[PDB]
Amino acid sequence: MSAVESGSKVLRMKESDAQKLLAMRCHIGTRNQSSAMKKYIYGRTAEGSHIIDVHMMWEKLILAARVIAAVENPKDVCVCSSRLYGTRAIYKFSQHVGTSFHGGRFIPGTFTNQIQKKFVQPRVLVVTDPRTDHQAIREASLVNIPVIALCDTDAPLEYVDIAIPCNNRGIKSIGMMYWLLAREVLRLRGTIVRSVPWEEKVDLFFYRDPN
Amino acid sequence: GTVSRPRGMRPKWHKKRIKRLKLRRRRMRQRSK
Amino acid sequence: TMMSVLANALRTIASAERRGKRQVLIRPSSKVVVKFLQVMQKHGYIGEFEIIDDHRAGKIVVNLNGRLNKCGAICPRFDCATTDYEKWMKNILPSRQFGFVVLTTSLGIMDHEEARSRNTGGKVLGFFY
Amino acid sequence: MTTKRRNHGRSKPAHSRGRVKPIHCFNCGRLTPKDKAVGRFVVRRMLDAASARDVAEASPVYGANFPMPRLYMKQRFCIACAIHSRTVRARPVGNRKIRYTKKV
Amino acid sequence: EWVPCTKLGRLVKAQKVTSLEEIFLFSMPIKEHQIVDTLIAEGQLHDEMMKIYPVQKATSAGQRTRFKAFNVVGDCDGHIGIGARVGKEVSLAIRASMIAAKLNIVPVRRGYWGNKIGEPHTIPMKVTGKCGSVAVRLVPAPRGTGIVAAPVPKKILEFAGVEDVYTSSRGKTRTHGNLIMATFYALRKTYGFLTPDLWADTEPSRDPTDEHAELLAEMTTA
Amino acid sequence: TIGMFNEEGENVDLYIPRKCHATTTLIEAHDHAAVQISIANVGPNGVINGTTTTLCIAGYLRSQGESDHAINHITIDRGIMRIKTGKP
Amino acid sequence: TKTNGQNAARKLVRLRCRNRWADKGWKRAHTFSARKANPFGGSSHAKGIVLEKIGVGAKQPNSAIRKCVRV
Amino acid sequence: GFFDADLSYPTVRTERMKHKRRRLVQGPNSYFMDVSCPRCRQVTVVYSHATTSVECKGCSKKLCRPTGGKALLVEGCGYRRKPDH
Amino acid sequence: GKIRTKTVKRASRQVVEKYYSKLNFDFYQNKRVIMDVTIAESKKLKNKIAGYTTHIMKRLARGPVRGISLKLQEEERERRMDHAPATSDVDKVIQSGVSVDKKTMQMLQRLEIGVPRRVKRA
RNA sequence: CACCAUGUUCAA
RNA sequence: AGUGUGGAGAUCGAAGAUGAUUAGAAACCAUUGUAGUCCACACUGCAAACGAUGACACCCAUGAAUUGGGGAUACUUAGUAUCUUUACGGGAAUAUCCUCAGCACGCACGCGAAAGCUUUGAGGUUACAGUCUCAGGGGGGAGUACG
Ligand SMILES: [K+]
Ligand SMILES: [K+]
Ligand SMILES: [K+]
Ligand SMILES: [K+]
Ligand SMILES: [K+]
Ligand SMILES: [K+]
Ligand SMILES: [Mg+2]
Ligand SMILES: [Mg+2]
Ligand SMILES: [Mg+2]
Ligand SMILES: [Mg+2]
Ligand SMILES: [Mg+2]
Ligand SMILES: [Mg+2]
Ligand SMILES: [Mg+2]
Ligand SMILES: [Mg+2]
Ligand SMILES: [Mg+2]
Ligand code: NA
Ligand code: NA
Ligand code: NA
Ligand code: NA
Ligand code: NA
Ligand code: NA
Ligand code: NA
Repeated sequence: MSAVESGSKVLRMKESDAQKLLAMRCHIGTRNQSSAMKKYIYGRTAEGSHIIDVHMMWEKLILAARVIAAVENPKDVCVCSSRLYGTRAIYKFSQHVGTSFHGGRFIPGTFTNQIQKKFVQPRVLVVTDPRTDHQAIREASLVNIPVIALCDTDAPLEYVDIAIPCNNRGIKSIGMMYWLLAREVLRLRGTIVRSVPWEEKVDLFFYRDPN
Repeated sequence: GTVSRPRGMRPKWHKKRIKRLKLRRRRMRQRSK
Repeated sequence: TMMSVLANALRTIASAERRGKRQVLIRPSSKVVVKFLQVMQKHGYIGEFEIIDDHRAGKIVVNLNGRLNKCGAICPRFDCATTDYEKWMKNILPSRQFGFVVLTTSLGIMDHEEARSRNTGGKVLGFFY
Repeated sequence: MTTKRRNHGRSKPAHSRGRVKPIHCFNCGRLTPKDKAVGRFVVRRMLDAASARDVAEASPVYGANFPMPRLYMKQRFCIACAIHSRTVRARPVGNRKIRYTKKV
Repeated sequence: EWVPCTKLGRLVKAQKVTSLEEIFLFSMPIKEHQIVDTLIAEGQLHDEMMKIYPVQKATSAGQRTRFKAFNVVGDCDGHIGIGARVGKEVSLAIRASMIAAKLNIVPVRRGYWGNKIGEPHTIPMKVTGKCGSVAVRLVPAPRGTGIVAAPVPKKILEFAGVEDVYTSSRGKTRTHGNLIMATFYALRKTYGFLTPDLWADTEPSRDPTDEHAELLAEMTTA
Repeated sequence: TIGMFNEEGENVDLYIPRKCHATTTLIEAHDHAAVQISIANVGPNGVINGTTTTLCIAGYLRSQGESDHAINHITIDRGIMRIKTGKP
Repeated sequence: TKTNGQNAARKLVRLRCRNRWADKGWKRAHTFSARKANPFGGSSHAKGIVLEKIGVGAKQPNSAIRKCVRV
Repeated sequence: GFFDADLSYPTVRTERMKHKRRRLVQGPNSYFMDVSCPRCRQVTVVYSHATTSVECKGCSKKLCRPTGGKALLVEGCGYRRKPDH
Repeated sequence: GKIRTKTVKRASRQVVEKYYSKLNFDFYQNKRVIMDVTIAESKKLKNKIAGYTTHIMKRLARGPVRGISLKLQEEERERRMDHAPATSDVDKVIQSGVSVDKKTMQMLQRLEIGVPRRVKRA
């Protein structure tokens, strides 16, 4: 969603943004293609791994950021994760953006069981993988909740509305996509300026062994 | 048990019993003719 | 084999509308097919459509909006009088407020509302709503 | 009554072929179609571990360098004979669909 | 005596949502039956017990008998609600099914047969609704026709607010559990049919839980 | 201008349902899968303004798995997403 | 499934003619085997002379004797 | 976001994949070549999918071999694809 | 059969959460602590709770135990994860040179921004 | 893989 | 399977014989064994002759495969290798992509009383109409009686 009414190129991907994506291997697929995600794939490497279009990745990333930045009251944007590789990422993302999050097993009925005493009614749902976060997506389909999902090459896109084509498997790749998303949401507000680079480090978004 | 309730003997054996009945009826008409 | 070309065309358009498609390819095409499509177009039920010439029975690509619920062909043609217009809206049309019965008449292919105003009967071609 | 298997118990689709010649069951000799029968290819040792050790100890030719021969049989079973011998068991309705393409 | 457990219920109690049409417009589920109590004027909402019948589960010692109750709710002005519940007691099943009836409240579109004179009297188009094998088809009828329907569909069509209709039924209509829901499904279809009247583009609206987001945060906070 | 009207001009309709922005499908009151996504409008600088642009998607489109493709089509149509990169 | 031709009325007439005989009510009203077997001869009532009195044991699960006569 | 397919104006990639009859407009799959006699250097026009063994008019030499698909040209010959139109 | 029922296990998990500092690795001193920090009609259950609290403590000394939440341990371990390296990891990869495959460089060349400066083929 | 047949009529 | 006439007759084996089992048991089990089983010519036309699913035509979402033939190595065009190789050999098989035809598997609508079906419909049907044809009308009597 880099295109704006004035025609300005402010939200377009710069050279610094592309370098961060390439270093963390956020453009690497899973060698297993999907019909819903076929468009986002630029091509296939010699070893079979699929390559994600970086223009299409950035267009979808800004679209999700503009949707998250359009929520006047945060904490009703839920960032869910089940892989445990995005548990520190969604925790750090919620620290800066100010959203709700839930790592680990999604307790069924969290969005539908109204007497649960742990019952929440978010407006936007953000998940790290449609396959592993299928429980959260299934409940959102019963309570009118749009879904923003970090989707790989083989992701199923049922009940997900904004799919970010990304590498949601590696520790470093997940941290960057949540770092880039958090940075852009803050930039879309008045929190930080576009010219000065963000002081917060992507290393705080990486997953660490409990040992 | 592959079939449902027959409500009778086995249909194959009822068909054979009918088969033999027709044989003896056509032999009784032959001797009168 | 294929016996009715209009029946095949209207089943293809109706199927595409149920599936939410924005376009549909029709093969083959005839004068009756194009005249029928133009009647739906003049009432806003379909968008622009384009006829491709292949030196054979042509093909049509129809741009579909979401306004068409169902179109279909009535077989056989079932000749209709001016007094039978009410009986055909009662049978095949969802309401007396919307939807059209297309007939072929001596004055051309037209909907039942136009044919009734022209005071002409004809043979029932199909419907759309 | 109701169709238990889309397979119908045999490896014969509707328009694949008409007739498959039957085989004699390994155990009782019942004539069952070759695609329907429960086929197992077994490779059996001629002697068990203790018996092989005693025979290989007395064998000039057999030992660690040269292995003992095995028995290779393709066994095809009637459905009744395969269930009774427990080479195959009844399964839950959900578990009925799972197939193994290689010996495990 | 009512403590809302949902954002919609909190808005309804705070008089920020004042009509069922805001809920209907934004497709929000109703999880509390007290939302319908507030948003329907006093005396407008009527209830009626459609069907009660026992259902049995065979057990090791005899059998277990429970009761399934069908309730119809409606203001006779375009709102209908059908809810079925099972209880160990007839009275318990009856109370639970009144709650379920309010929770399943839907809007009904009423139109005209011929001239658009006065208030709408009939459904706008032919609609069918299927439950099990039972399908109920409602056909628009001229003024003064009345509800030409079986006594079970007729009661539901009276609560929905339609005056004239032609009704046909097929399947095992003596299965009144399916016949009650088939009539209800046909009335729900009235607002899903795209008529040339609704072809125009409508401007976007703000979700009630979006517009009053800052109010709803402070309710949970304090 | 939208809805069922009288001969006296009164609007007969109880309410006017939302229409899906990809299939022109009336969104029913009891589907509970239809969503409404508001995209923030961004000024000449990176900061957004108070205005937003909202899309309505019917719940059947999301169950098919085609709501992601539909939003791609709409946001490109409204000039929000760029269909391809420019010349280097 | 059935025929739908414009000039296929002869086939549709024979179809109904042949298949009406499968209706037990229709076949009974259009054949004379029911009237020839009916003692009343197609009439509502008929007079008679009593021969003897008989008691019929009612079918299960009922257990009674129904008074009857041969006429 | 990518480009949505157009039914009346298919892209090069999708039209190239299609079968010649399944194409949007029917068309041939064959062509003609200018093949020269290996021992004559005399040019004859040879059909790409020729099923009859084409001979050099002067040489009387087999210039192609029948196949289930495209014709197999003789060794030592030179060919150029003639323009279709 | 000597399984601790859920009443004993829940109560012994509550005691460890509330009096972790006072507890120990021995049954007899822990049982003394359980005696005054608990109200129960039965001495046997207090004995079974003291046995399982000691089992929890021996489990806690080896590593974290599910169902036990100690705020002092959580905050101290959280501060450890909050520490960041002197230089960012993504930077170190860029200064060391980002290597891409053949297909990735073709896409980069087609980009409007071109290939980034510190990007090379593999 | 020895042999293992049967249960009066209605109604709880 | 059965019939007729010629062969053939190893195995198996209706009928039959003998031995077991059994309360009984020319039943299951055992040993045999006639007609058959096999062939030529001529009859018969009775199958759970089944996908319990008539034929022709159109549309129809996804992933991994498989058999035969080919082609290549709302964007103006997007690679790739391996093994054998003095004569049914300018070879054979592989790999990748596409394509037509065939048998299918795990399957998005939709349908269905359900089980389930789903480009292989049982879908596109009360929003009922592409064409043709066969059959059914509660269970029996009965596919019986008569001709
Ligand atoms: K099945
Ligand atoms: K075949
Ligand atoms: K067969
Ligand atoms: K007895
Ligand atoms: K023998
Ligand atoms: K006969
Ligand atoms: Mg059984
Ligand atoms: Mg069974
Ligand atoms: Mg049966
Ligand atoms: Mg013979
Ligand atoms: Mg024997
Ligand atoms: Mg037959
Ligand atoms: Mg049949
Ligand atoms: Mg019909
Ligand atoms: Mg009958
Ligand atoms: Na089998
Ligand atoms: Na009685
Ligand atoms: Na009796
Ligand atoms: Na009795
Ligand atoms: Na016995
Ligand atoms: Na079969
Ligand atoms: Na083949």
